[PDB]
Amino acid sequence: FCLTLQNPLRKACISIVEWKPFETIILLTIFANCVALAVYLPMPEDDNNSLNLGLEKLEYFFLTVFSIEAAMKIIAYGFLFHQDAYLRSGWNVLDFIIVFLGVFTAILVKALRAFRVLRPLRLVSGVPSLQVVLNSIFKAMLPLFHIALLVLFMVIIYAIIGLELFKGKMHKTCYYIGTDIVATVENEKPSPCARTGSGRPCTINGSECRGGWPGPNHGITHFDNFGFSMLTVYQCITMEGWTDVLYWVNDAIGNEWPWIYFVTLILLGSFFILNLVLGVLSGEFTKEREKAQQLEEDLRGYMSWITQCHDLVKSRVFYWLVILIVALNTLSIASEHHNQPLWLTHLQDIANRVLLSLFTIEMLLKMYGLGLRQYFMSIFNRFDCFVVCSGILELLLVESGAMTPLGISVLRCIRLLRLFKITKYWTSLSNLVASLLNSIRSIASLLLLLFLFIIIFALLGMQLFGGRYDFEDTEVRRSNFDNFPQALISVFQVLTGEDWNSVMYNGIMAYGGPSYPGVLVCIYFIILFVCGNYILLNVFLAIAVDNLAEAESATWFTNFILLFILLSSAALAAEDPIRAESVRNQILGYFDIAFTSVFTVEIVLKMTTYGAFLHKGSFCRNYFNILDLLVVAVSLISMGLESSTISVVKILRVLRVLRPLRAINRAKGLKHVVQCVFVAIRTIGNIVLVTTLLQFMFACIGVQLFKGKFFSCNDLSKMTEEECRGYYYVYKDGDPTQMELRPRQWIHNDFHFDNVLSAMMSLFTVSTFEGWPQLLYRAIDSNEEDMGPVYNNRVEMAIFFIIYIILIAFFMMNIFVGFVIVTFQEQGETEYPKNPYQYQVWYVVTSSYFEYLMFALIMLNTICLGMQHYHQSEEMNHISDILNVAFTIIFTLEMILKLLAFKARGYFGDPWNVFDFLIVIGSIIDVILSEIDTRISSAFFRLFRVMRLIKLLSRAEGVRTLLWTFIKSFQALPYVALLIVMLFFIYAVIGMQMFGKIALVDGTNRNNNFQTFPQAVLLLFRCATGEAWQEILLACSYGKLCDPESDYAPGEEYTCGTNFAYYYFISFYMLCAFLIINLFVAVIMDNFDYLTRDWSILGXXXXXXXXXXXXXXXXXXXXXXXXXXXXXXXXXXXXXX
Amino acid sequence: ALFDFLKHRFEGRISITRVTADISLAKAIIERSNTRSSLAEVQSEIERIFELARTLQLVVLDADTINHPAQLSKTSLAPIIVYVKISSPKVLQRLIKSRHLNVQMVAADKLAQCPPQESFDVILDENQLEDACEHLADYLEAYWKATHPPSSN
Ligand SMILES: [Ca+2]
Repeated sequence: FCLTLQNPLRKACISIVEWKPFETIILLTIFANCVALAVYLPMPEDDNNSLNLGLEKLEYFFLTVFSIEAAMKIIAYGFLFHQDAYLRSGWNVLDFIIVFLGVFTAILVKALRAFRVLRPLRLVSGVPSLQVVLNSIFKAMLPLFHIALLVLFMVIIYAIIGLELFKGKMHKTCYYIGTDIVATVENEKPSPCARTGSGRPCTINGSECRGGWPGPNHGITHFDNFGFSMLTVYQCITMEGWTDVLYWVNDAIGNEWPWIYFVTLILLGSFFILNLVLGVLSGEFTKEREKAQQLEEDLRGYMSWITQCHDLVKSRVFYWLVILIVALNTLSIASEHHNQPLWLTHLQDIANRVLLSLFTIEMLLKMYGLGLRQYFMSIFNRFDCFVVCSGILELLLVESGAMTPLGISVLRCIRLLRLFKITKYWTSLSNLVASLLNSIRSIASLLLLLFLFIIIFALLGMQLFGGRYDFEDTEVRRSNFDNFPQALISVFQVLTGEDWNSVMYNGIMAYGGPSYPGVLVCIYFIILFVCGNYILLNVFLAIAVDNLAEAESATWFTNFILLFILLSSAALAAEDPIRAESVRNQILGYFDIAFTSVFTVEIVLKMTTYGAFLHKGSFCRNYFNILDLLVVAVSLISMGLESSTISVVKILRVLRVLRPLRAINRAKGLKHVVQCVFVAIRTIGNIVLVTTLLQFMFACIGVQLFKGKFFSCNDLSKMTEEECRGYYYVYKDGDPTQMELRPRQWIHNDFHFDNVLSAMMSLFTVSTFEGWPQLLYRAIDSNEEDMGPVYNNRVEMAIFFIIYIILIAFFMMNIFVGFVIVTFQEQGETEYPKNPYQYQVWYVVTSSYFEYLMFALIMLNTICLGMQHYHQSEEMNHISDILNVAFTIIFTLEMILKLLAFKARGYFGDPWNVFDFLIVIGSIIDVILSEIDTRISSAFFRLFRVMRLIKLLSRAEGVRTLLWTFIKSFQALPYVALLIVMLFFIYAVIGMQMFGKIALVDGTNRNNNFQTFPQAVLLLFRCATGEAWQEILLACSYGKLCDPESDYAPGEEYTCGTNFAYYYFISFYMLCAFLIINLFVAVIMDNFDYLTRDWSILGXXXXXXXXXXXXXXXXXXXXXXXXXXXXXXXXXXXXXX
Repeated sequence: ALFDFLKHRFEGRISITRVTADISLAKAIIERSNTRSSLAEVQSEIERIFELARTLQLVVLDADTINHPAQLSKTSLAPIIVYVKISSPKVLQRLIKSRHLNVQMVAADKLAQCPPQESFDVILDENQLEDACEHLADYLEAYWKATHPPSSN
């Protein structure tokens, strides 16, 4: 369309702009923007300023340049120019800058400075293909929208639910009373949620210290306003720190079932994020469903073919057979290094000079490899060097042929890198690894866009949070954007989803606490990882494609007895009986009574089962049984149960549950997913080996770089972990009038890198994405041997954690993809009347003009629920009563209206109506309960009043249907869930005594006690969530004294009552991991294996609309031609749609 | 290089020998070759093969004119043809250039046409000397096991 327009000089200047150079200029000056701003962030702290103070003009420089390009834009296409997206955003940013400094000139506030950070996107704006990338990412968001709302729906539904019971608890959380030693009773009148702390007391005063707040000291999380509940629901959805919400609420009445709420919430948020993964993978299958070098190799190899005293060495270029045998010998040489990489490393703090003469052996292996590279040099001279790998290995062996020089011990540490040469083996696996690395070339651009998002978000963050940064009292503050790298590590922090929470509660707390403008700051985090993790989720699809591209590439009488069906029936009654008995034994106290009859029962079942093994054994088993899983399972059932209680621990009663487990084999549905799993582990075992080898690599890295470190003192004020001795002040809060002595120092830092085994230890913890930044930070306090400190010493070390984490972002992410592909092939394997006045009222109601009306009524009820502020004092409460009365009357009235219809079918027919009837019932009942108020359960009834919202979902057509897909999906996978229970149900009991009697205290073991079985179910449930388990693990290595009221032991105490048992948690995380993997594949096969196809159909065909066409078919009969004529109108209408 | 491998490996067994006569020529005016390779000399070389094979030693001919397996089809010799494959003509282009190329292309493309299942017993498509020599050597060891049953001695 353009505007105004003019010839003359304008066309010439535009022709100049049609050239080339200007592009590079604008781009590079944008780069100048990026750099200058990245510096500009350093620092801030309100006023002061330093070097940036001159840059302050320079942004005006960029301004005027860009503005000159705007003068060029005048020559562009005006209104026609607006149509371009990149040009649109560019013009936008231009307006932000013009308005920016244009406001600034009058100033001769900080929001303008925030608007400064908009610039970097222009870097994308100048770059081709990134537009293709982002145009791709936008497409991804659509086939997800429903579920997002569903999340929001839960986020609302739970909120309103939280806006009841938890709002009823909002009456609790907002207040407290207490005194004396922090021993006030929990959850029994006059009780309250406590601040975390290593002690907790909260001076207020309120007698001797108060005792309960969490709306601000814990930060916002309080359920009072609907908004804050929406917040706490976000973080609880994040599967991060939420359990603290639980122990808080539970601290104050009570252990009823808050857990039902948090468990349903966790499990569902889980369910549907898994569904998100399903949507993404569905996009993968969508693109791939239609989507589904030898020449040069022949060239190089045949040139090598024609290519074919020193001449004896030329004979040695091919000779001889020994060169094969020598490879076996070579396996020894690297093996000597395989220990040496540890042996030169082991131990730590100068302990054990294991490399007493190992250096000579290193010189010897260096001599052998040098002899090999030398003979290879004799083999073909320069042609041997033509291959880069040969000269590389030769340069490595020569590097080992060097010397102790020099001062950079990391060069000595490169010997660990020399160990990589041992990875040369493993035939064909390297090719698969090449297939893996090949994907990186594809995903790298998107990774760069991720780097960009990281960049903009980081800078803006720096100019926001760190743009104030300051927070008087009282450490550790951790990362808080005080400097650009700091913001890097912290953005990357919350990006992991690790403990972002505390960051955020430094965030809102930074702006003077919650109010009205400051709380808005929260939005950033909500903008952030919710999109940021989303960006990560987006990354999956890339791999999802690339990886699939690779995929695209008179004994007879007893025989009558055991085989008898009646014997199996007595075995069935025995099954129900033994199950009832073991379930009776599920409580810890059951053994205290007469459990012996149950032992006789389990003995009978073990007898019949071992007899079944005896029956199968006589019929061509043995070696077949050695091959077959089942008969081997029964024979192993025979031998393992026979293991003595003496010598190596065992407990036969725990095996009593196992005897009926064989019946699970009779189910076939589990066998498909299971066969899929056994097919899966074989499919990607090499990757697992690669990961473990990475564990070795980073192990060797950390050990010969950190071993002297971490032997921390208290605090930094001691440095030398030997200079440490005696007491040490601790000032509570900040005031230098509240001293408390402590026999402090030293500290083992929980996870030494003194040992490569310990390296496997801690490195696994960071592998969990759980608790690492603490380890990171203290790693940054490192220096020399026995010393910590300080602040931000040795920042370069921080680079390392990230690097490894980045690799975790690869293969782990690959792992989950792998399963899916087999399943995708597995799915392919799976593919292999009315009358009188009633006639009048029915006509009026059936018209469903009321539908929009009733809908509006419901939404207004929603807003009435939004009214729920529990500040002070009354007035509005009575109004709320009146409102609830209003809606309940309107609704019950409406149900009466519907009652005035089919009646015999209106009371049922279509099921939701019945549900509505339920609603009316609970509504009226609760109302009467309100009348009787002139009682605690009435809250649980008001829940029913909240349940009305679901009716909105009833109106949510082409959305609830997806939930119906979830419903049809729901059944088949449930069989696995029993094992999902059983995996706990075993280990819990298996732990229930072992880790039992660990004493309640205040460690990681208080309201989170291991005591009764159900609580054990919880403490093993946290581990499922990746919720700070390692601390709990740390508690269990030696623990405390008994339950400090139990049988204890004797005079013995001294926390001696617990001992090493890392294996339990460690193994359990993995078992839980694999079991959950099974949960993935189960959900997938039972749903998206159909449901993704359902997305493909609903997005294109009309299989779903056809049901609506049948609904049109309802308004008819059953023939004949007259029915065809009456339906001809609706038919002629339908086909157009 | 191939005969070098076959010789140093199959030492004491293999009996490689050159054949100046064109054995493919071997099968009331008497037949006579118009070629310098007289048919009677060919008969003499065939008898030399009949004598050389009598010792039950391995034999690997180095015939010059036999560019294609089909030529030996009429022979009573029943040769063990070997096929040193180069599937890509461009590769052999660059090979011969790396040191008459066009007729070499028609010939190599011709040998590419042939049915591997019958026309050839072994395909030396391997690029490196080591693996290809391992294959052909394992093959000749297989034939060696085939021709020498334990009962014979
Ligand atoms: Ca976590």
